[PDB]
Amino acid sequence: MYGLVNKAIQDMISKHHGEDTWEAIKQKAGLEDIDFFVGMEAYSDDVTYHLVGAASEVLGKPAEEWLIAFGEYWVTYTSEEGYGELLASAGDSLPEFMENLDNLHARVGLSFPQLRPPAFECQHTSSKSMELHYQSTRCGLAPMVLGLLHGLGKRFQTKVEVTQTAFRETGEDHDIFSIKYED
Ligand code: HEM
Repeated sequence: MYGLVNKAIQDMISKHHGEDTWEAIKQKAGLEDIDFFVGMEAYSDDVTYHLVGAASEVLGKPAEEWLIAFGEYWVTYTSEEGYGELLASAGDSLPEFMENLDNLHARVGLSFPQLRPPAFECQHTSSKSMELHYQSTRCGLAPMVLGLLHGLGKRFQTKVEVTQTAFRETGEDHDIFSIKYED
């Protein structure tokens, strides 16, 4: 993934647990030689998955739990590190934002030429619920999606209830979530 993602990971760990913890995680992930991540540079996805795994071990959290926190963090990170207006432009409610997400990544993809963005499709079941289809070229990121949804809930001051109903890993087509939301 682009370096931006790996910077966000470093920033979250550093902010929440301090530099020493970050250094131990970076070492454990096999990344000691990397002085810094370059935000607009493409990295092997392996870099990210190794950080997740190292973080899980060092912190003693399940990786899924950690990815949820990271997904929630991304919503704040992007808004603060150069993508605040882009985020704002994607809307002011959760369902509108999710409808706009493919278009938001299309916009990101203008600047990040090698982007492999997720694809999100909403099927609205009422004015307060939807089925969310999450399609990706990557494995294992559903828990990050769960966190992202909670970050968006906070962003829009909306209570979000999210349950995963289909699993990419289990050999189903793609991840699906049922979501209820209320002001
Ligand atoms: C301005 C805000 C955002 C920016 C600039 C941004 C940018 C990016 C970038 C650079 C990647 C890495 C993909 C790659 O390197 O090929 C990515 C991946 C991803 N993004 Fe966005 N993103 C933003 C907001 C969001 C939000 C709000 C969501 C909420 C669902 C989201 C969902 C995801 C997911 C789930 C991935 C994992 C990649 C995958 O599933 O294959 N992003 N994004």
